[PDB]
Amino acid sequence: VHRDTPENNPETPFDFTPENYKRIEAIVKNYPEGHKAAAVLPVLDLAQRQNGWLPISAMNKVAEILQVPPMRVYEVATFYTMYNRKPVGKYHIQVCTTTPCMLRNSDSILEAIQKKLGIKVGETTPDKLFTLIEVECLGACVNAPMVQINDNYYEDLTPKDIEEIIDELKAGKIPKPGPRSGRFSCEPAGGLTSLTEPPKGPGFGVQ
Amino acid sequence: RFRGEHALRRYPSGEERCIACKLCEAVCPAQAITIEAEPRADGSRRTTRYDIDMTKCIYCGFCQEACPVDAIVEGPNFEFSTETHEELLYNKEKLLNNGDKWEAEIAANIQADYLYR
Amino acid sequence: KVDDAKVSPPKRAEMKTSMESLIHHFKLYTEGYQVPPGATYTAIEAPKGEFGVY
Amino acid sequence: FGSLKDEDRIFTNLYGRHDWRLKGAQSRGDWYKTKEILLKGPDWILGEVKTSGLRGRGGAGFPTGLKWSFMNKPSDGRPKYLVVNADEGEPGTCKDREIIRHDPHKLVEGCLVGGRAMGARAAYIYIRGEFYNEASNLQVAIREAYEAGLIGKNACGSGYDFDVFVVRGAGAYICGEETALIESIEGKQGKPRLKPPFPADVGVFGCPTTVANVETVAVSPTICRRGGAWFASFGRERNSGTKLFNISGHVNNPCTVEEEMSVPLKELIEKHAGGVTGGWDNLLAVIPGGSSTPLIPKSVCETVLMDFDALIQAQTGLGTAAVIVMDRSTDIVKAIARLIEFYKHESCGQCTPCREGVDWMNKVMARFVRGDARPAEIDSLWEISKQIEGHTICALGDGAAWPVQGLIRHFRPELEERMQQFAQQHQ
Amino acid sequence: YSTYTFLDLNLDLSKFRMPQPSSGRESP
Amino acid sequence: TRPTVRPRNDVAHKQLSAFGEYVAEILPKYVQQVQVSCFNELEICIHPDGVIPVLTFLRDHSNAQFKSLADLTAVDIPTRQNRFEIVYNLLSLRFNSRIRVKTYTDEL
Amino acid sequence: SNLIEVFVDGQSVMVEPGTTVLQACEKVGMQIPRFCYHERLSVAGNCRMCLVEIEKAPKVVAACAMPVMKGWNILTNSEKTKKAREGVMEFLLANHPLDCPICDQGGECDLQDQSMMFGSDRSRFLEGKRAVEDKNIGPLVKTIMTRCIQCTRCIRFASEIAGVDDLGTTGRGNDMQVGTYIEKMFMSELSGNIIDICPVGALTSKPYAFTARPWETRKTESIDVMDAVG
Ligand SMILES: Cc1cc2nc3c(=O)[nH]c(=O)nc-3n(C[C@H](O)[C@H](O)[C@H](O)COP(=O)(O)O)c2cc1C
Ligand code: SF4
Ligand code: SF4
Ligand code: SF4
Ligand code: SF4
Ligand code: SF4
Ligand code: FES
Ligand code: FES
Repeated sequence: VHRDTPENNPETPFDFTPENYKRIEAIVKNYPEGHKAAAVLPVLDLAQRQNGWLPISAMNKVAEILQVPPMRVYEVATFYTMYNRKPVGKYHIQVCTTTPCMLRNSDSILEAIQKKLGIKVGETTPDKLFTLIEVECLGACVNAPMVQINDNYYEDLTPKDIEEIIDELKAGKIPKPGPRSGRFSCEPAGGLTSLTEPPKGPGFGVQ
Repeated sequence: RFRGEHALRRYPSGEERCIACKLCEAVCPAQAITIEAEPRADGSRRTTRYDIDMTKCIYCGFCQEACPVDAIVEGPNFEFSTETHEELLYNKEKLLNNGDKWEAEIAANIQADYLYR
Repeated sequence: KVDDAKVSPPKRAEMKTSMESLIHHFKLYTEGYQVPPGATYTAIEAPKGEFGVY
Repeated sequence: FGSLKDEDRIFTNLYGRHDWRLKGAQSRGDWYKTKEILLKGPDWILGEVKTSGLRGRGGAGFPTGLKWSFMNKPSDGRPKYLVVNADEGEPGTCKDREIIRHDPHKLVEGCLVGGRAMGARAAYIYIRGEFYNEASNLQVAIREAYEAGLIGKNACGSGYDFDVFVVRGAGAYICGEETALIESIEGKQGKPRLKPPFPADVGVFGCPTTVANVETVAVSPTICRRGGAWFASFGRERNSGTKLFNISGHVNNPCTVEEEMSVPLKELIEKHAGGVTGGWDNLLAVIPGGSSTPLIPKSVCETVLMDFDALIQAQTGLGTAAVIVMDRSTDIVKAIARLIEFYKHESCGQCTPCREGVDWMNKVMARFVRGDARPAEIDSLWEISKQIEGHTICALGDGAAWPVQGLIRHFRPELEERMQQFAQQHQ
Repeated sequence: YSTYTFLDLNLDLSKFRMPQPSSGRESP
Repeated sequence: TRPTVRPRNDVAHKQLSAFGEYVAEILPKYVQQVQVSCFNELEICIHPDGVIPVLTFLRDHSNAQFKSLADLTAVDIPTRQNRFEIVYNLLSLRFNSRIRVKTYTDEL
Repeated sequence: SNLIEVFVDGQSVMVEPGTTVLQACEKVGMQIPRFCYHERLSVAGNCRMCLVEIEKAPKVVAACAMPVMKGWNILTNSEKTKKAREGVMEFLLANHPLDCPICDQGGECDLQDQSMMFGSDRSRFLEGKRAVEDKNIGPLVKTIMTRCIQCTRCIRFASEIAGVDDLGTTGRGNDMQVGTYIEKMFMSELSGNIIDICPVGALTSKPYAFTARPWETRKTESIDVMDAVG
């Protein structure tokens, strides 16, 4: 990846749905006045949402709304990760690979995708709907080599049932973003019971 | 390790190995050397005037030892002694030939000597 | 050579790859060492007699 | 420490998990006595936590009890806020997001009951947007209560009540420091400031803020609701309380459990539930911290209780409150590089020691593992790690070397023989 | 679960019920 | 520090403190400053009056011989307001030492 | 009446309540080496080439931005400080490619008049060196960004004095460039004046580009008349 734009969509053009100009009333409402000047983190991302990846005319647009010189935007979109500057697919999938996720062999829930899905890492599927990456520090390491799709996460996975989670998704079916097997909440099991109680008859530190 | 008449080598297919970094000029005790660079057409830099006076040069071995790109080299031939002081001053395009007349002499000395220094 | 390399140049293997070996070969062939102030004298036995430097 | 435990009863600091997720009257535990607390003078709450004296869950020392009764004693011209990390930076932490997922009703109270001590004005939280689903629901949890009139602007019974404004990040480590979060709450790029401006309670949004953590403001109401004399239960005269551990990477059923201090790792790892790898003969090479502590071998760790200062007795302590271990097949040298390959991607990059100083290691760590050019390097690579300490602004550097600093400690030969394994191979 | 549609979440109950803000100025 | 750094020697620096202490003692009409060069040599700052006088004391004595005159020289410094300088330099054959005698001046 | 006494290297000196170490330790005639600090601009902390060593405390502070309290003993020269200033300026020579024959600042640069006097001796790396790519701004500023010790002294200057806000910092980790994200050329008055700022040879002047090194010239003071202020 490179962080310079070869004049793709200087005028794409792009604009916000008039249903969205009534929320930006609420966002700025959060902050104090005169310092407002950056709501950019939601406002720039909401724009990703309306589109699904933001071209360079998206980066220039919000400046006209927020009156900041639009190198005080192109910067912020090149720092964080979640934003996607280049185009993407219909599903942008993550394989957590880190010390804990390595110990439970995240490579299991990783490759055997190339033999199933039939594409390399970091490359979108030849059409659209699929691409592949990996990231670090999200959610739980208490689960198996958990996997993220787009807005959800599939905890406690295995090579056997993830064959489905993709393949049932290719059909258009969405299989329950939770730790499908084992314990549903990631329970202690070993003192899970506890018998919840009211707080021991309060009136305690009334003094 | 002998010292004597000067040269300017060039690599295989020739680059005029000198980059005009203005050093063999600035360590020179006698101040013989004179160098004027100016950017060559492509944009790689080279020289224009390079003149070793052959009367002032005191034969140090300070201009063989400061050149990082390893161009300028004291030859081992005592061919000298012409009859007019209008002459011994050298230009650039006297040197190169005088250093392409024998490179079978030079290119086989350094590879004896360069392992010591 | 003396080892400490502020007063000695480096070889032609070293000045030609790593970094630190220019800035002490390229400031060592314009200005010199930095040798502290204060006066000396010295002497030797040269074949015909002594030799000074003050 | 008493009986060398750390037990778990139904008497704990967390109310419920599988019982009731949605809103209500806080059917039993929560939202119990309020108007009596807030109506009494604010500094009554201040120092009333000292009966516990929570060290804090932010991965460090510095008991939470001091900094709130610390400066922000007075007030002059400019409002005070609350910024409470919800974020997780450390690999394998996972302690967070379980608090929020099934029981949000606690923390909105935790601020309101907590924020009164600060004398603060508004309430910000912060969450890595990488959690889209669970974090999305807090707003409901806010609404499902706040809409009933439980919070703001007088609610309830006082003249002081104020709401909580969620926000989100993207590729953050930013919770990796305070004095970064309060910067990227603003919308700059996030390069954490210098630590002593005016430390984090003077230079702030426009005006003084305090950066708390999750279970530092979560358990405060219930420890001011009852307290005691049970506030100090387990742990020695120094560290006291019961925090959460979340086991990961080899076990029978890695899962959270509430466990009090001074618990030895040899019964704790085996329990909750099993040890499923070899309880022994699996060599039990262990990491006390999540990423912030180096290895321990089979030595006194297993009898070493999890009390903080008990760990400073060993070569490293851990405030992160997480556990990752190993048994046999995992090659540590192979399994520590992808802890370092992580650091290289999460660093700001201002400072000259951090940037350009971590890669010098990360570029060489792929020599050892692969196996490759000769020793005497190890002796240098130690000095590099010894050379980044006071030299970086944030802790990410001070949290950069320890894994490598403490790998060269505790395992000499595993490297020495591998450099041979490729040496003999070359031959 | 709702991939787009942060709207009413942001603009329905929040929009009317986030008072005032005063927030001051900061003109600058 | 040892390998490349010139090893010092103290004994030579103790005595040439003493023996030069007291030639500010017995000719105070003349000598206006004295010191010890870190390499164990002495510099006696002397008014221009004594030149023939001081040497003559250094010329013979049983505690300071200094028979061998080695090097006379000069230095010329602007912005010293008295331009030039002399430096006499004398070796005492019995006692193995060098003691230099600095005397300023002008042109006129 | 409103001043502090603080001992620099065992010598007392007076300082107004709220001058930093560096403005004190200048009063007695020393330069803590400098990279990101500069008078006329603002101050940030990202060089880490001034580490003074305070007396009786295990940490080592930084003498750019931090006040000076009732008298410390500000110890410049010891075996502790000299353990740092040697250990930073071997880092920022990790990537600094092998120019100086031809880097047109090659006679003044500050990877040169520091790193002989202060700091290291030889190098241990041994392989590496990212090389990024340049671009252009205008027909004055010539830009090779392969160098960039990244003081960020060209950036705090745009948003500062000459009010044109353009230049930026794009990236994360070992890789961040400086020059502008889009293709905008950056042109104004006083913004041909950058090329005093940048301490190494990243930004060097166009018309002068290659003509002479700066040990040969002759500085004869003068006055410029095209206009009022002279
Ligand atoms: C790499 C890194 C990641 C961090 N991640 C978090 C985090 O996810 N959540 C958090 O509260 N603090 C995190 N911190 C530490 C912050 O300093 C901490 O939140 C802050 O000091 C608040 O502490 P307190 O509220 O317990 O007093 C992180 C620090 C580092 C270096
Ligand atoms: S040879 Fe070395 S010194 Fe002589 S010009 Fe070419 S580069 Fe400069
Ligand atoms: S030969 Fe001796 S004198 Fe002639 S230039 Fe080289 S060094 Fe100076
Ligand atoms: S370490 Fe240096 S660079 Fe990495 S984040 Fe902390 S400060 Fe920014
Ligand atoms: S630019 Fe600065 S550092 Fe790079 S070579 Fe020329 S002088 Fe040495
Ligand atoms: S120009 Fe060179 S030095 Fe000046 S800022 Fe950009 S990179 Fe850093
Ligand atoms: S870091 Fe891999 S899942 Fe938490
Ligand atoms: S000089 Fe120290 S911060 Fe730049």
